[PDB]
Amino acid sequence: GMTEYKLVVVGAVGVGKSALTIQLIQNHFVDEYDPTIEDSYRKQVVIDGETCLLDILDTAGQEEYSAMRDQYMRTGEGFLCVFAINNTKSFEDIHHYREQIKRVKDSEDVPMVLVGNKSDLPSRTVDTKQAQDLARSYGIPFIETSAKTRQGVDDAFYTLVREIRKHKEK
Ligand SMILES: Nc1nc2c(ncn2[C@@H]2O[C@H](COP(=O)(O)OP(=O)(O)O)[C@@H](O)[C@H]2O)c(=O)[nH]1
Ligand SMILES: Nc1cccc(NS(=O)(=O)c2ccc(F)cc2)n1
Ligand SMILES: [Mg+2]
Repeated sequence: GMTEYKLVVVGAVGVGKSALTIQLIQNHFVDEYDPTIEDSYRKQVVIDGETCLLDILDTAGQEEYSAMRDQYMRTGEGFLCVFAINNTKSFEDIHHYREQIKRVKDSEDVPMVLVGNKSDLPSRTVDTKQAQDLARSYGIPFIETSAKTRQGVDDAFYTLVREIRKHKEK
């Protein structure tokens, strides 16, 4: 079979995880998607000449059993850590997602990309510089996205695939 990359999109409720995933897979912006629904989505794509399968888990936070959360973190190969540029709390939450994923995977080398979503909104409480400072500290890429206009969306997911490839070649 072609290579499949298991990606997981994490972050506070309301940041745009669903809107980002649906833009990537279906190429439309979704206004309202129930905040409590967690699903995975597949799309065949071509990234730097490689035909491959993205299998994206759009998370929604607490699970019926914590074992479920630990199971998708161990299965996931790379994680998009999303905050919204107008929600400082969602940015502060990134610390806990970075920690938790490394802790479950018991790894210091987990492919991740920091994503600051809703870049189309003039309303902003998290400046680019602050998010760059966090990404520099983690040694991972940082991309600002808009699920609404699609700006940065392919970049965020494809950069994550590229981080996964760097990890695999070691
Ligand atoms: N303006 C704008 N609104 C967005 C963006 N992404 C998501 N939203 C809206 O923010 C709200 C939460 O988005 P959703 O995808 O459900 O967030 P989730 O809880 O992380 O899955 C919804 O009303 C979306 O329409 C974006 O990039 N720009
Ligand atoms: N695309 C991905 C990424 C990580 C996990 C999965 N699927 S999975 O390991 O069966 C899974 C495990 C626990 C869940 F709550 C949801 C999905 N898919
Ligand atoms: Mg959602």
